Amino acid sequence: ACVHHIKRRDIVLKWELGEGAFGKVFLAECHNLLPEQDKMLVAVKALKESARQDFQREAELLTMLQHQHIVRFFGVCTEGRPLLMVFEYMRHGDLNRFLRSHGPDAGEDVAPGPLGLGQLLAVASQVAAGMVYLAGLHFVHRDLATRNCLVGQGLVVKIGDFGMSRDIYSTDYYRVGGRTMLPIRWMPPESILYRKFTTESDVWSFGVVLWEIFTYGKQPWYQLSNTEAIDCITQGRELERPRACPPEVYAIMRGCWQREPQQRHSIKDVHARLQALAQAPPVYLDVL
Ligand SMILES: Cc1nc2nc(-c3cccnc3)nn2c(C)c1CC(=O)Nc1cccc(C(F)(F)F)c1
Repeated sequence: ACVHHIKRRDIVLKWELGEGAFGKVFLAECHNLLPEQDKMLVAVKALKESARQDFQREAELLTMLQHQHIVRFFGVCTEGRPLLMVFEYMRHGDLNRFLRSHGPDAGEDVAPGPLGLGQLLAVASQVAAGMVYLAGLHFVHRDLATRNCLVGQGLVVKIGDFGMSRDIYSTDYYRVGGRTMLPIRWMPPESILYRKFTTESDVWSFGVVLWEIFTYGKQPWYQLSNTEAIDCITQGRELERPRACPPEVYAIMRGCWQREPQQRHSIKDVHARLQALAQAPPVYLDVL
């Protein structure tokens, strides 16, 4: 267990942000954590409840993951219950809420109104860069979706994996038997039929995140029931190009949605294509 430990006295809870089945999330002041900042804000997950094994296991993984575009783990408070995981506080919450709150249907890091192509591409670009880092570590995510990404000051987007997600977005899961929840709207046919998850099922999910990003957080197949969508995805039927989405981008999506996992573009490729675009000049983009 090679996990940075934090003293409970150094953590002062301010108030709750969110609930999950495995814990509650608080904003907290943390002291003497970063040397530049003798004080500073974090988010703290108290463990609720087999559950303590999970927490130890999550912590170890969160320490190992280190990347500009994967959520940032400060360490744990094991001294006295409840157990606390401490994380970087992301001011703008989850990319879904953020996307919904700056899309046509509805300050400091963002202009008023619909995000423009340039911003949309910078987001997709950041989520792609994260997914490079995990495919690097041969780490299969299995629930990649905008709800599972946070936005910070500067529009820094980071990938995590939340349980607040299975509770706030009950509707993004299909409950099968007792206690299992499947993000079926985000899964490839091989994940659904054979129940096989891989890097290749992750890049399928990336394409769906791309569609989320350019639809300003609409749910994939919102017009379908969970069984209508399973029919739809197994039967090979692809999501429509969103209004705000240039054909050149719908192309990167399509490469994520090849029926045959092997035939899907690598995430390094998709990243390359999107970063290219995100950093192309307004004159190049303005005619996409
Ligand atoms: C559970 C959780 N909940 C969280 N809420 C917040 C949060 C909320 C509001 C504002 N600012 C931050 N941050 N935050 C983190 C990092 C985790 C850990 C996690 O994301 N766990 C995790 C587990 C497995 C895999 C991964 C990863 F691979 F995707 F990174 C993350």
